[PDB]
Amino acid sequence: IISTHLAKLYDNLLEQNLIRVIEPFSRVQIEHISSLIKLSKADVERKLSQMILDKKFHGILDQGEGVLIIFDEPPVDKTYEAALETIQNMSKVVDSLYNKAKKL
Amino acid sequence: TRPANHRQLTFEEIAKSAKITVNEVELLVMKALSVGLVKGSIDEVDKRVHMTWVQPRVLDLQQIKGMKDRLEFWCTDVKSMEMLVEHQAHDILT
Amino acid sequence: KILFTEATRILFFNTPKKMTDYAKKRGWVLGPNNYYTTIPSTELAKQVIEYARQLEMIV
Amino acid sequence: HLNKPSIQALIHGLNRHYYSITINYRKNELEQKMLLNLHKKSWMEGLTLQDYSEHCKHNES
Amino acid sequence: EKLVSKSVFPEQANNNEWARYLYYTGRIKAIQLEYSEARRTMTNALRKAPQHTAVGFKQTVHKLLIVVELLLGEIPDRLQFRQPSLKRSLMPYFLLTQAVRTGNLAKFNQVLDQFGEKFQADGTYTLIIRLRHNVIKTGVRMISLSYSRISLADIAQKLQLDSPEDAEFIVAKAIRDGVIEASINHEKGYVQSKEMIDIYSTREPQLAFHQRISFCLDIHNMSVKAMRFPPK
Amino acid sequence: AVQKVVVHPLVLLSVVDHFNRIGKVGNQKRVVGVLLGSWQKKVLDVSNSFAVPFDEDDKDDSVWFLDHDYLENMYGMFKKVNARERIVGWYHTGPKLHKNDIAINELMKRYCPNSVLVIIDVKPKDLGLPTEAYISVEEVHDDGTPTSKTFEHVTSEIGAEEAEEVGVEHLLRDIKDTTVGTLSQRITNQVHGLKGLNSKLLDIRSYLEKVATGKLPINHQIIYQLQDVFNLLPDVSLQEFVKAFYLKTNDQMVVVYLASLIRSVVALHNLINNKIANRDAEKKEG
Amino acid sequence: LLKLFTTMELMRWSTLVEDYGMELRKGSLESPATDVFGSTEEGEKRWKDLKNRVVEHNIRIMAKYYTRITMKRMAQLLDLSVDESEAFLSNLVVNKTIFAKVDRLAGIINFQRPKDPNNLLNDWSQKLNSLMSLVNKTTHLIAKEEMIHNLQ
Repeated sequence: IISTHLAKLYDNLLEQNLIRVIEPFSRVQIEHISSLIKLSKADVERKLSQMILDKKFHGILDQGEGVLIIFDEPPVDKTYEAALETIQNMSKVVDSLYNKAKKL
Repeated sequence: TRPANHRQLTFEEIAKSAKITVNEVELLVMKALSVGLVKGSIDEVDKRVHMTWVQPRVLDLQQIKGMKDRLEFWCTDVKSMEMLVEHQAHDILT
Repeated sequence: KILFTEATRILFFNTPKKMTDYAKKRGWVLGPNNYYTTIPSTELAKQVIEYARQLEMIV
Repeated sequence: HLNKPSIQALIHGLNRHYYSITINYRKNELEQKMLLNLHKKSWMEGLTLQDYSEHCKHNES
Repeated sequence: EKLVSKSVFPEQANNNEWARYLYYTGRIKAIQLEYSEARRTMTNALRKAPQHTAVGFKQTVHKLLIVVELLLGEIPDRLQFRQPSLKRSLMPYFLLTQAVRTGNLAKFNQVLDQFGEKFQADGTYTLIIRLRHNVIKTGVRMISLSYSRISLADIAQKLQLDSPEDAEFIVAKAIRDGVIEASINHEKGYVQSKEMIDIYSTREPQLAFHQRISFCLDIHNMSVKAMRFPPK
Repeated sequence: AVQKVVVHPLVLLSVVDHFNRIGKVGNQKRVVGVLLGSWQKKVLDVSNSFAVPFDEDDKDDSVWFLDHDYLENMYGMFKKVNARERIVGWYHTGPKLHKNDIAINELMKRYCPNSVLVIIDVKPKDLGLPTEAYISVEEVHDDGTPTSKTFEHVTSEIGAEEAEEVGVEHLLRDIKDTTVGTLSQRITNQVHGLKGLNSKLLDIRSYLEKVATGKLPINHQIIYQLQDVFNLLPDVSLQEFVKAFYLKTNDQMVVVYLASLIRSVVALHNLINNKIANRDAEKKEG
Repeated sequence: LLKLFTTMELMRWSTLVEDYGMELRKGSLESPATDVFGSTEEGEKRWKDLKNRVVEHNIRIMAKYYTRITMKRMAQLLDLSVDESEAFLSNLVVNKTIFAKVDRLAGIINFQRPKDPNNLLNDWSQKLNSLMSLVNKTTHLIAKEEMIHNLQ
């Protein structure tokens, strides 16, 4: 209960450091960020992959060239979220019309 | 000398034309932008400068004729396409 | 960009001169080292005006 | 007799002491065209796009 | 085929008649090597066929659609092989399809030997032979669907083609059609596939959605035209 | 000084009536009057005007009469009726400025220091010329040129207050108006905008013709602004703006597809109800 | 020196030091030297602080006037080492002052969030309805020239 809490604090500090760094960079070697953060390349790569997977930091990780890329996802999407749903909504409407078609 | 067809000019053109070394073209464009003459930007990685400048000059009556021809092209495009839109929308213009 | 010798091998043109003559027979040419957009705004403007028509002009 | 008298006028003496006279407005073409300029938009707003962010927000809503 | 090209099918035709015409012209273009349009027409026929009845018609159309899709290199969905009213009838076509997915020549030959009577009974024997020789094309389509870049020797090893040059010829022939979008590099051995650009911001969605306009506005126009108010 | 002149649709009617009234027999083709209105150090609006007995001679275009005492007397009457309006400037039709405009403006400068001329064109009302406002300025001609007077153009608008918009609306209400802009009127507006742009371009090209052949002297600020306009033209190449396709396709979906589907489905449902109601009536006919 | 820091344009560190070392570091006969730029420990600290300030003014001026600058080019332009220049730029942006997003080969000094389609299209639309400076242009065209039109 002190090892667990301190491990969680260490992970939180590592995440806070990693987001307070790489913020300048848009495409940075994992070797450089490992050197800057004073951690092993594999360890920091695993932490970065986990952080991306949890969606706690936007970006992608190109292991093919040992780089980390940063970007953002456009929020313009929202209209489709309405659009798509409306389509399925009127799908129901069409179904109901089919019943009326069975009346005729 | 480049009528926006190729606004990107490489540092080689400025170096040769202005008879300056390619290291000082940065400072030259730097000064030009600072004093308000031009409002472009510099892409040093590809060695180009985007140019949107607002300093005009006297226009050399042959140059006035050339600009009048350009305006003729513009106005004929606008007229042709007004005709197109009118012909297409004739049903709804009424 | 396929090289001339491979074409000669696999085009079954056993005589290289025959292969070259067939290359001249087609627009597909030898090349130097033997190695053989815009926004239209016009038609789709017409499409949009067509939609406008189909909305108007009654049934 | 195309138009009917009002009650308010009728109690205040209409058709007893004074009669209403039909009123017609003499508007020639020139005056009407001149008045048309009050809201004649422009040759410009026919060509100005809506604020594209505002357009997207309106579409969303 | 000659009759079809010179005769225009009425658009106001009945649903059943449209489905029958679609099936017939699909069989035409299928036995006439126009596989892609044949498959499209057969799917369109299945859409307009009656849902409750027409068991035999749907069985025949499904058999032909299976054969055409297999010839195209695609794999028919397993769902159709599961409906009761269609299952046993398509059972011979099922054992066939598996072989095409595996490329097992012996399985293909055994299926043909044990089901040629049924195949001829519905007149799919010749197309099935063409499929027996297009199994390799199906395999190449799968390989290029999975891999982005791949050496030709890998193609030969995976497809049991017994030759790198033979694999090169086969992939070149397949990419000549619309089967595969790639770009062979004989200098090294790549079968590099075409870069997948963003379909958005490419005027393609505008074209598709314009077609969908044309359709929906057309539907609204016919609907508002067919109101047919009565006299009394 | 003034960055806008607002002309109410009553000085317009006053000018038109004055012009017709004179031109019954008054073939000078150009009449002069005085326009009053509320003054501002900001946008200036004009609300009333009157017509002074004016005469002009085509000889040398420098001999003319504007009855200044008549001006004073009408202004006295209007002040008695409505002291809120003060003399703002003078108007005259005949869209071609004569030579007296500045000179006459000088006479108006004594009754109003910032006297603005307002040409109110009567007959030509094709596209966009209800009125044009000018103000005299004190500069010779430019940095390095001889002396002149050089009226300056000021943006002019047409606007009405309440109880005057109602009169305009009532005189209107022909097949015109329809303030709600339906699709047909919007496309008509696009066509009108193209027409106006083409007309302006043709005016500029005519000026450039008259300059290139030497008929007109070179105006340096004119050429400077022409260069500015030509540089200001955007580029539809440069495949970063071509990604505008994106938003166009975006526009498409919300419009087109969704809307069409909904409209088409609603129409189809309306057809079902009719095809039912008709057979209901037919079966009842039983 | 002060005016040079007031205006825009670069600030070459080598030229600045070669032109002001004898004045800021040493003593002039007419004007006594500063006690703040001497050989004292705080003198050297303030000298390095200015070296940062000339570098930071440089960086800000590029962000206002550059789009993409090669790392080596930028490094020599501010006369720092590549690693130290990258570290300084990272410090600058991290403080949320000079917007920038450094790539290893691009070290961009701005190019704000590559104008999203909405922003870019709004920019283009504004440029278009700013071309209605034409209408003023033409109306003044007839106005200022009408008094020449009747004088031909």
